[PDB]
Amino acid sequence: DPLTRVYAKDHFLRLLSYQHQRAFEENTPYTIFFVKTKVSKNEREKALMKIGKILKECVRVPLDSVGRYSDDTFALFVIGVGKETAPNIEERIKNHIESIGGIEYSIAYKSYPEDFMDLEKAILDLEKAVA
Ligand SMILES: [Zn+2]
Ligand SMILES: [Zn+2]
Repeated sequence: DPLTRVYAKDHFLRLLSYQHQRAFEENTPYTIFFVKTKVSKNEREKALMKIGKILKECVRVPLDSVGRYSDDTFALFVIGVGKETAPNIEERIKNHIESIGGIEYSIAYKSYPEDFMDLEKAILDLEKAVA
């Protein structure tokens, strides 16, 4: 069921590279978000399923995707979201994490095409920004 699905890293990145090509072809923007959790070992399990659900909430169309990027980082891309509306989505994610309380995290986003057009560069930059 798509409404519950979270993709493994390489699966996620394959879907992202497809979307990157489609965005180029159709002149449509999209935005990538990274969220890294920075909590103690024995609260990692809890925060993982919670931030996962929060990012799933941002999914507006079936192509939008959430991925387990690393053992403590999630990634998300949302099609049709450019520089104008990307900050609103980031604030919503932060508000949901705030509503939970007690989760330490870093968040960053890159919008195509205004922030980047080279996908591997965006990905490297997002890693550094939440590290
Ligand atoms: Zn909500
Ligand atoms: Zn490059």
